Amino acid sequence: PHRYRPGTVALREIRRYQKSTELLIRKLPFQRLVREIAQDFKTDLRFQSSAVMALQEACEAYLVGLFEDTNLCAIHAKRVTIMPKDIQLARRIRGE
Amino acid sequence: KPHRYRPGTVALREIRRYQKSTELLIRKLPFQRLVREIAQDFKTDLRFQSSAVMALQEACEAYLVGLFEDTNLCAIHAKRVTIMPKDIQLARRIRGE
Amino acid sequence: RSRKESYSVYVYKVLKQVHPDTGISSKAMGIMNSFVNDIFERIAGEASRLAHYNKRSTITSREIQTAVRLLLPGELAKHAVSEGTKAVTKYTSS
Amino acid sequence: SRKESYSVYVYKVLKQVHPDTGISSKAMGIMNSFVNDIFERIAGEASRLAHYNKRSTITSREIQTAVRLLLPGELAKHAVSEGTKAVTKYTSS
Amino acid sequence: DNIQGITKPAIRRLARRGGVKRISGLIYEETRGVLKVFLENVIRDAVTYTEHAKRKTVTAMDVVYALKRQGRTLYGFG
Amino acid sequence: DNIQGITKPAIRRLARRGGVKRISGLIYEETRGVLKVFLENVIRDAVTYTEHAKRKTVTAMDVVYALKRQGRTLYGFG
Amino acid sequence: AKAKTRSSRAGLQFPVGRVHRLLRKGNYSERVGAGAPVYLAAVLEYLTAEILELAGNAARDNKKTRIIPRHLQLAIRNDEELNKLLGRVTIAQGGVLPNIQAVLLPK
Amino acid sequence: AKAKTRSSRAGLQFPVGRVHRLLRKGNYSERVGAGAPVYLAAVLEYLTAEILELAGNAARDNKKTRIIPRHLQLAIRNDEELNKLLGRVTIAQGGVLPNIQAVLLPK
DNA sequence: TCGAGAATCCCGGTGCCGAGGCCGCTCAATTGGTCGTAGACAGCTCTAGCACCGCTTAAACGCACGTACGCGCTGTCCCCCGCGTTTTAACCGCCAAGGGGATTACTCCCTAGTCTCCAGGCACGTGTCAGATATATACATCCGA
DNA sequence: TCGGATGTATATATCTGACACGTGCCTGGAGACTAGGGAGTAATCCCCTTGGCGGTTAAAACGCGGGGGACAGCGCGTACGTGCGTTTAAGCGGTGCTAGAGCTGTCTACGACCAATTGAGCGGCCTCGGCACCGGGATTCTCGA
Repeated sequence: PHRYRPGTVALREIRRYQKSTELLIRKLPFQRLVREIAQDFKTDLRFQSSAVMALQEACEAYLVGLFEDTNLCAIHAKRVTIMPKDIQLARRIRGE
Repeated sequence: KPHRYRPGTVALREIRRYQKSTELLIRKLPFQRLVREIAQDFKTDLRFQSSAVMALQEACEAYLVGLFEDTNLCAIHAKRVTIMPKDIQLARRIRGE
Repeated sequence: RSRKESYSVYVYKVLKQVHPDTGISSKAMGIMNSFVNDIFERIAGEASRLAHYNKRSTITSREIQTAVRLLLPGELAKHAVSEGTKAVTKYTSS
Repeated sequence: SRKESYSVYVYKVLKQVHPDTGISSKAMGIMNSFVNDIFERIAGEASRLAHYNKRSTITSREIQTAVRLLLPGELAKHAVSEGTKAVTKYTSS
Repeated sequence: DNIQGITKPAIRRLARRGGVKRISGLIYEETRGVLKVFLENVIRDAVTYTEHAKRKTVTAMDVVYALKRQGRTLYGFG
Repeated sequence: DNIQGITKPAIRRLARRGGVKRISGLIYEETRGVLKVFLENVIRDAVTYTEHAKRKTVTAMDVVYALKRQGRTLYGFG
Repeated sequence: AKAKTRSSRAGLQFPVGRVHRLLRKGNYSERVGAGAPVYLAAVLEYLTAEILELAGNAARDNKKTRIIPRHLQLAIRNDEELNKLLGRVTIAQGGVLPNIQAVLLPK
Repeated sequence: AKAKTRSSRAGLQFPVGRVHRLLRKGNYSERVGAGAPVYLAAVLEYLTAEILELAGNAARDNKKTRIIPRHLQLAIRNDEELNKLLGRVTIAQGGVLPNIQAVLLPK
């Protein structure tokens, strides 16, 4: 009955995803999300492909930074898991 | 001696009083001496205006009270009431400094 | 020999316009002057950047309007835009 | 559409510091954007210093002060030395 | 209906890149809300930048600008 | 030395204004350290500002510039 | 013939001439439009009127007829939008608004 | 006419003439000194040389002879002064320097 | 909940200096005109974004199982708090002085501006090799037997 | 714990599209000269910043009793990690169409420049009213039993 103990697969994923530099959020759903968000600001707006790529890159970098900060908060609170209070305090300290 | 205040009540009165007011907390002369001593190693015998030291101390106090505030929030998040140096160093790390 | 420049008379006029009788201390006067200067500098810098962004050389009404919509929160931006447009059209009506 | 950018200069300085290392197109764009951003930052600081000192010109002193304000310690020292050397050698001609 | 399109595995992958071992199940709603707020702000800035230029296409240049004006600049796009 | 100029009661009052009930022991050394580093940065910027203008007295308005450069504006001084 | 000031022409109180001169001599751009100083002065006047109305309300709350930096600081922070606009400035004689956390309260 | 480029006159690699043109056209001040573009070109060249040497090292120890944005971000973040200078900068197509907190690691 | 003890809002009275109004002076904003050009507008091109259509397969979903641990609870020990008592140096007031910040004048000379000339850099085109993929092999390592 | 199996680092073939380099051209940089206002330099003043002395008192420093809190240990039941089968739709590659960005020509209204001027705004003085400060005492908390 081969089975990896919890945590090891998480560590492998963490190392593999920190070593890599590719784009994580799927492109098409993010493009649709951006189009919907911009739809209520202007009628029938158009978007350049490079603009959507820049939006995705900036948003992913911001999320990675926020998750790193909230992981710091979690390991500060004597635990290894993150819950919404952690990211809430991280945002509040960051000055959102 | 009867009627000794339990810890926390005096602290609560002090915190309410100092939040209500807006006077100067850091003593003027020690801060001015400190800033002169820390600036004398950047340029020899340079002079400081009184309003310059006043503005510097005001910015000092504002930054320090903001930090504390944030570190008190962080300490509260850790199921603690008292701030610890871990809290300030983590708050500084999150603030990017 | 001194010709220091400040927004004291104008902020006092607007204060007496909104509140019939309210004093402003010297510290509050300097604070309001600094706030006015900071907001003006921010809006002017944003308008300058916006003029440089389309190879244009004129700071016009649209530049400051977009700068206001950029640097101000929602309700504040809407109210400031309405007030600025009203002032501009009143001036041009003369 | 004669778009202009710091394209050949970054490559030249790279081939000067490293003989065979190449730069990809994305790396070229990143380096060009970084050069543009740093130049704009230093120019803005110099302009603020010159205008807010009741002066009307940007000289070597203004940019030296701007680069001492912007860059961190060791980078500021080395950049100031390099700029002074370049200005002195240019004036010597 | 579409904000959900940023699904749970994508959030988990982003967090793993961020450097966190375990993830709770209540964080996905919060991170989707954070995503929506941040994208609303940045896209509003980009949209008004385009509206100033009498354009209908949000170019990448104005988006990166708007990010820079937000206080979080970005390279690799000019 | 001269870093003990700010004292234990003074830091206690600063923290009480900041909104914290109880205070540890090493907290004073940590706050003195962070205060020293922040004041060193601001004083370096202000001293360079007053050095550029061929002056040997630091006016308050330089200090205002030094604070503004570090992304912390100050009001009531010019 | 006639010296009708431009500030009264626009129906304002802030100096449109002074902001025009500042824009022109502030090297923001090569040239400045005619309506640009009027728009900028109107925006500045509205912002100042809003912040001063809030400060005066706060002062009247504290049974004082003189606006002081404490009242301005309180009026800025209590209102959410002006707090967001001025969220990075440190007002002299600030005295941050009272705030005690729920857990810290005795029980 | 001798036709001696000013960039080669100062012994630099960056275009001092183009920097001077950008300084003049860019609304910074009504007049720009002669040594200012030389100083700016020297500063830009030194910064680019430092960052490119670091990125070249990060490429060489990665068994690759071509710099990619990942190598540039690794060079920027690994150094201390550059990280302080480029603090708010987000590098497109770059990743993140690998790190794992001590607590999260297994026993 | 019911007692005394302390801490604070409220009120009245007195003084004080800072804000508000007034005065005179000036310099900068307004009138009016002239003139060069920035861009508003119309017209055209044509790169590029959008919608569709189908195929493939990576990725997300749902569910079952286990177990790591987040949280609650309790015990301990310690360590800041409150408070009383001693010490010290901050602060206020006053007095001297001279460093240099701010101002004005003058002359040098640095740089904007223009004309002319030419070559450095850019758009375009083409070779070619650095590296991305795939297969096979050997090492790191993980979790049990 | 050694050991089976999983994942990952390493060598080799290969084929591809992006990078490095050559080429023509033109627009922007450079050589040279002018002229005009910025500022470097020189005095001069008086503002204020440094320095020092006396007191006086608030606040810092020290020390002790102790109760509340930080932290470690332990139990538990749940929420999340991990893996497998199913479902989904993202990503791939073409293909067509046109809304709209980019470029070009023009001519006109709009903003810079400039002489004159006059009144809006600033420097300085004066005054009284809003506010700081002290004494009384009623309310509002806090603590022990």
